[PDB]
Amino acid sequence: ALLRQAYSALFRRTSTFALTVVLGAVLFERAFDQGADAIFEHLNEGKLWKHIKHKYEASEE
Amino acid sequence: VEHKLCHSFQTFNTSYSDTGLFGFHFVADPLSIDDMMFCAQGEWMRLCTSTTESEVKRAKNHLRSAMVAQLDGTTPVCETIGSHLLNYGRRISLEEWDSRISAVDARMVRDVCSKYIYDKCPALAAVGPIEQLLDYNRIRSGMYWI
Amino acid sequence: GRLMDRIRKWYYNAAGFNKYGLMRDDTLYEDDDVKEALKRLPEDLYNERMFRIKRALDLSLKHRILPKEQWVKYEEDKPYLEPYLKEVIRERLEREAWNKK
Amino acid sequence: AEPEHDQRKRMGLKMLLISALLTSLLYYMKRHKWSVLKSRKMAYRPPK
Amino acid sequence: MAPNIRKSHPLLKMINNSLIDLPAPSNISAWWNFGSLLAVCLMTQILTGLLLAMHYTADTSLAFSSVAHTCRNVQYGWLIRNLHANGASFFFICIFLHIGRGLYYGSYLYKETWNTGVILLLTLMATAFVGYVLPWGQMSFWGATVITNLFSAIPYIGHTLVEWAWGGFSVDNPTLTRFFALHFLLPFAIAGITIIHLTFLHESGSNNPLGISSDSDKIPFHPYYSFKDILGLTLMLTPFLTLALFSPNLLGDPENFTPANPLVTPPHIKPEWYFLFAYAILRSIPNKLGGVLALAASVLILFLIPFLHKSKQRTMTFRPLSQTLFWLLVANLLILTWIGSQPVEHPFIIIGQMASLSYFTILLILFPTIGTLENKMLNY
Ligand code: HEM
Ligand code: HEM
Ligand SMILES: C/C=C(C)/C=C/C=C/[C@H](OC)[C@@H](C)[C@@H](OC)[C@@H](C)CCc1oc2c(O)c(OC)cc(OC)c2c(=O)c1C
Repeated sequence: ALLRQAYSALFRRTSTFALTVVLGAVLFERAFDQGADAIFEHLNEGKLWKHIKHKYEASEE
Repeated sequence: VEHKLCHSFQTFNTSYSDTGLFGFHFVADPLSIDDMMFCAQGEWMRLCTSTTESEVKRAKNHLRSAMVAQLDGTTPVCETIGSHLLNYGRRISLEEWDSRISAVDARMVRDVCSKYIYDKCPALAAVGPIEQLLDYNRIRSGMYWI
Repeated sequence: GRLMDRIRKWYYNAAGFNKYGLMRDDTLYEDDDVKEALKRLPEDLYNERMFRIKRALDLSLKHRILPKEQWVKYEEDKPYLEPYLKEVIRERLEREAWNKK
Repeated sequence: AEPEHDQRKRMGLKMLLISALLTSLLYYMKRHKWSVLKSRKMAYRPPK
Repeated sequence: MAPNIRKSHPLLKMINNSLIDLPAPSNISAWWNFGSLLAVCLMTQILTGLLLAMHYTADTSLAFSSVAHTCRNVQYGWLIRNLHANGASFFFICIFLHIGRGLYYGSYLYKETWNTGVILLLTLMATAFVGYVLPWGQMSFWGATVITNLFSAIPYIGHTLVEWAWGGFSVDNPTLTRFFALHFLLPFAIAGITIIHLTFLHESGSNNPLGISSDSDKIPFHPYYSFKDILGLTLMLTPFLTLALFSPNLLGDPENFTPANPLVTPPHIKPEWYFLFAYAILRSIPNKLGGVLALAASVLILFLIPFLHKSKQRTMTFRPLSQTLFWLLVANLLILTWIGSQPVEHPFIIIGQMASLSYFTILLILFPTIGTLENKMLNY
């Protein structure tokens, strides 16, 4: 059971609770930022310098 | 004593067939209830966190005595027996009880008290001019850290 | 013409404090006079008033009221303090004007 | 007139997402704690 | 001696008696977070403010282009700016509701707690005034030119009182500098007074919806109201950011994107929204002095409410009549505001003059009257 397994191992000891939040935020940051940027970028395909880029970035001369 | 906390306070582990009521009861002036409770719940916490070898060594010796003093005369003994068979199954001799006690040490007390006291939602009973002590939430929070 | 009566009886249901099970007097704002009045209340009529409030509060915090059945009915509202208060005021007014003499 | 524009909105997104989650999370906690007072029950039992 | 540090320590004892063991009514509603939120605004203006001041350049020739520079060149400066600016608005929002509450639940009976409030409000208004003049845009300028001029209405000391304000004989650099210095300082004065506001309050505990002794059921500020503040924190914090992340300039006049011109008062000049209502009142009294005076009392009247309380009961919770009046008054402002945003012509002008007549009367006459009437209907 995860809730038990979780409460018992992480949320119980006020000292481990922290490590959980820290280590957690850490993961949370990465995943979030990645998807976020993704959700955005996609909602704007072909309009960002990330898309236009190639037409001039090492293409002419 | 130092801060004239309570008129009295007492520990207790009322046991039952299938359950139990481990806790404490104190009686004090309307205006200290809080500080008191506070120190108390603290002790519990300290129990589940920093009980020392010297602390248990004594308790043990204290417990042994009551253990004996419960068997002081006829009625007392008979009671113990009447209740030993009825609840524990057979009769638990003092020689036995004693082993079980010389067994217990720090680590154990910690683990055990933690086992039953740490971060558990407790039962509260208040009677009289209790304005000063308040919010279960707060009392609850007094169940962890320590 | 019951006009006046028919009206008070209205505004009463209008204020609707009775939905909290509070008495008219229960709502009075506690000023220096009332304060004294309340101190004169017989112990029963007092602990009672209090509970009525501690109940009203409990409601107001839950965002609820009493089931219509337990609402206070206009004609049954007990002006438990009105008279006490009045006297208080009277006493004062006498002390007050007597110090102008 | 406002180069930032894009990032302004990209953030706006993230902001909304965290704010959706965070607001929600705290609502629970606000209630959780208040439950004590919401569920509460009392009665006047004068003595006889 | 004492057991738990939290109560003995000279400093914790304070954090304690005002954030943790503080006695709060069990029933205070949403309309009770506005105090704390107001705080948060203050904290957010001072923070963002120091930051903006780190890049501002109080000086006519550069004041504009410094802000511009601060938004374009300074890392996240734009975000700072935006936040500071809408913060202002959100500040006023929070404050107007904070006042609302006070009015409808007669918290104004805590006189001192209240009077200081007015003071705070007044200051905020002043503070926010100078703040705006800083960017030195068209509005910045002309607003500076009007608001200050208001004092030219006072006889004798008047024409002089302005002199100081501007530091010159017309709104020029000297003004801009001292105004910046002023704007920089003022916020702090508020912070201070707030400390007082809260003190006078703590003498009585907080009021509460029903308007009856709450001593029969109080609750430790923590965790109850503490958690409740954080929620209310994120809640407001949302539209604020939303507003400032997706439509920064929504609440803001764009005519202020045109550097001040001491020679051309924009044809369509209308005050920051949070001032509109007053703007209106003054605009309806066609007389320098009257206009000014109308405005004065338009806000100064707050100080009176405490004496214009007649109901035997404290809050309007049980006074349907008063209530209806109250809301009418809310809407009365909501109107006055509209008018402000509308040119000086017909119908607008007359509609205005009325609402203003409206305003004052609800406060000076109907309220105390519907109030008395009210107690006779309950029979007191
Ligand atoms: C920087 C200024 C201000 C801040 C940040 C502030 C803060 C507070 C705080 C924290 C509270 C307690 C929480 C609450 O009841 O909302 C409070 C209460 C109060 N404030 Fe303010 N306030 C401000 C402005 C004002 C103004 C302008 C008025 C109106 C003149 C005012 C009137 C009151 C009153 C009457 C109370 C009592 C509330 C009650 O009945 O519980 N405040 N204020
Ligand atoms: C009471 C809180 C404050 C209010 C009400 C407030 C309001 C304002 C306003 C309305 C502006 C004009 C912004 C715009 O162009 O839209 C402004 C500008 C400014 N404020 Fe504040 N301010 C406050 C506190 C502070 C603080 C704490 C400082 C520093 C002591 C500060 C520094 C500045 C600076 C440098 C500007 C110029 C840059 C800009 O225009 O954004 N402000 N302020
Ligand atoms: C250095 C400090 C000094 C001299 C003190 C300043 C004192 C003034 C008050 O502060 C409390 C003031 C902010 C407050 O008055 C009660 C406001 C409601 C006044 C609102 C106001 O705004 C205007 C405005 O913004 C404009 O610009 C776009 C233009 C304006 O007309 C052309 C006005 C205007 O006609 C009024 C009445």
